[PDB]
Amino acid sequence: MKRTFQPSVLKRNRSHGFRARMATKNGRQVLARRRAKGRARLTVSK
Amino acid sequence: SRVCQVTGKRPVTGNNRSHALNATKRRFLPNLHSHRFWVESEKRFVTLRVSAKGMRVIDKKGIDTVLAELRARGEKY
Amino acid sequence: MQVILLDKVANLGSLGDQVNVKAGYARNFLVPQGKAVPATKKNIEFFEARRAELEAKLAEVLAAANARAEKINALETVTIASKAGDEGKLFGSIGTRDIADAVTAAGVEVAKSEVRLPNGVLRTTGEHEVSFQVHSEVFAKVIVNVVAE
Amino acid sequence: AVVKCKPTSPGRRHVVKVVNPELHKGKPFAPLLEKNSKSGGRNNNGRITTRHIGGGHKQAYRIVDFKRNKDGIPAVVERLEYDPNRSANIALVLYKDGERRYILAPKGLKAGDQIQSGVDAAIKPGNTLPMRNIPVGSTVHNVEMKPGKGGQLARSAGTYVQIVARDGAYVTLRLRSGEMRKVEADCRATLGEVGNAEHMLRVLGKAGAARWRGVRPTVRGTAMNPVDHPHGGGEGRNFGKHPVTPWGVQTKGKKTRSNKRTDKFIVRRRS
RNA sequence: AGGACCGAACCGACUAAUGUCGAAAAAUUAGCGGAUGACUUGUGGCUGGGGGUGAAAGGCCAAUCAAACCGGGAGAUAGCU
RNA sequence: GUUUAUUAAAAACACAGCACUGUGCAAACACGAAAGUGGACGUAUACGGUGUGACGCCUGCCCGGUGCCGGGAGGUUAAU
RNA sequence: CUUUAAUGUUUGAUGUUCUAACGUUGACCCGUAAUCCGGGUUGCGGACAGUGUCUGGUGGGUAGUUUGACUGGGGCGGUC
Repeated sequence: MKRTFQPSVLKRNRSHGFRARMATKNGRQVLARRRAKGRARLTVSK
Repeated sequence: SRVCQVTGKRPVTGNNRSHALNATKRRFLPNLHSHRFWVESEKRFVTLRVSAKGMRVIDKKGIDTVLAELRARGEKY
Repeated sequence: MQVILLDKVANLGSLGDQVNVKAGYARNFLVPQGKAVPATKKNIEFFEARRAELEAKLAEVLAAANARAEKINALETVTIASKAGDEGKLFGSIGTRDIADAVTAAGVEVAKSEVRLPNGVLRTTGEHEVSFQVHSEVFAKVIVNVVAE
Repeated sequence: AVVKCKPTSPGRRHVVKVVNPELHKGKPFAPLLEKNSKSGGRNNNGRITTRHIGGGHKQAYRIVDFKRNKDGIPAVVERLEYDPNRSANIALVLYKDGERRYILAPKGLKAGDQIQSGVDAAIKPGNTLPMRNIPVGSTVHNVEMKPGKGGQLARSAGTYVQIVARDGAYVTLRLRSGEMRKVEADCRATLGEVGNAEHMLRVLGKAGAARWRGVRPTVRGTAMNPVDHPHGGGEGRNFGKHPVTPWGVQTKGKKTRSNKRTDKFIVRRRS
């Protein structure tokens, strides 16, 4: 039974990585929101 | 954008009312056109995206005067 | 639109008369070509001051020079040798480029836009008549005899 | 040549093949090749704009010289080659000056044939001349819309146009659709008919044949649900509606030409 | 030569039994279909919610789909329990 | 061959073939407030839509109604 | 006033021609080792096409909604 999550570091970084968020303004707002909440992990860091 | 380079006219949102007074959002667009104006001061043609009202404004005033105002506005033509 | 006319307009040209004209006509033809200047309560005093007669002679000499130029070649004949086809079907249609260049090299020094072709683009091989307009009121006739090579 | 293959197995019973013995059995001319990446019917937005496109064999692009601007240079037909991008075969032609090029192959070409372009050209098939110099009533192909554009009419296998009249600087042509169009006399055209006229006799035989040609299955509107197509819905094959396109436009006899710009060049329409 | 034949890997899931607080939020055992092709598969891309994709079932779109998920309008409204 | 991943694998869907219809190339059509892109670096022996569904015999009568195509005698008919 | 006609006026529909607006997904040159874009020369269309405001027609393509109660369950029928 193949499950939904099939890990891949390259796909994870290129999809939800820090640079991916900064590319668009919506991603920048995502980072801004999580800085405000004080989350330790801003994004998925390798 | 659909902005006249002389009068600054830009699209403005509004309503359109039917017989039953139903209101739906619409948008009014300026009558923009691309026109080439001959300028004797610089001896060449300048292309401006101007509305019909703006073209009347250019005729009433001078093309040189309008260009000076555009330059003072700070936007390249 | 009330404008002052400088050049002779064939229909309503009277050397600076306050005569209405379509905005497009003045905007696209007269003003860009210098045939008129928009005057609105400011240039009327100026036109009657320095444009009233000072440029009248300046405008006229241009017509006089044009009249002199179109009589430079008294022969008024143009002969061009082209490698036409067998029994008609000339090699290729020719407009004003070659004929103007040949005339300029040996004949009347004239601009490209002056030449007008009322009989097509000289398709048939033989004698043809070409109407030359160096001025609005000055028309010239030139006979051209293309000869097959 | 048309060959009917024996029904050794289902999928071969209805196959009709077209075999051209003179086609080149080898790789094409590399310098005139270019990559042709498939699209699958998607546009720059990534959405499907044309349906039933996708898959198929990889095929490279051959730079076919439609303009034919090499005036006054005699050329010799080296060979004929199969072009995957076209219904008609192409011909590799070597000019007297050492330049090779690809051209559409009319019906009459064969290896070693002589072709010439420009106004100072003969009347044999394969030569390109301005339509002013082409005698009226002759058959031409690869006709130009505008001088120097390149050539757009009669490009498929076994296609041609008729020159019917010549008035002033314009010429009237009868297209394969039965429509009469008025074209400038300065436009070039190629004498003769496009070759491979038997290309229409193939039948492909099976479903896979159309599949690896780049065509995907077509689903009928009736088979769909109401939310997907204007047709569809109901139990037991109910239609009860006028035929329409998937986007609501009424098909099956509704004229969709709305140009008002090129109408001046149209003399008669299709009948 | 073949969307050819028999048959493993591989892909799929026609029948039966077991299992239903299971070993497993669809599996196991014994049979079963395709198996050079309209095949299958690795890696990487593209299409985003009244939208996508669909050999078309209202199927699929992160175990959720006749309109996904998250936050907000929002303490929606509830002549009902 | 494909299909309801997880109760339906089928007569359903697709299919080669067939027909109708649109499209002359700045093509029809589609995605996009637009630019632009696909169609196609193709152009009527081509492309899109629709129905039927290999092959053999074939496919009759009906234009009232609703669509679609063409006409203009006459009537009615907006902004202005 | 009914009946008619020379020149001049408002004229509007129609037709032909022209180029200077405008279009050019025609060719060529330059910015430029650039299928974008811009400028220049020329060709072809040309006051058409196209676009804005207003307006008639079409418009389940899309959207918001409605589609009563009594009733020997409801529906049908009947009644108000």
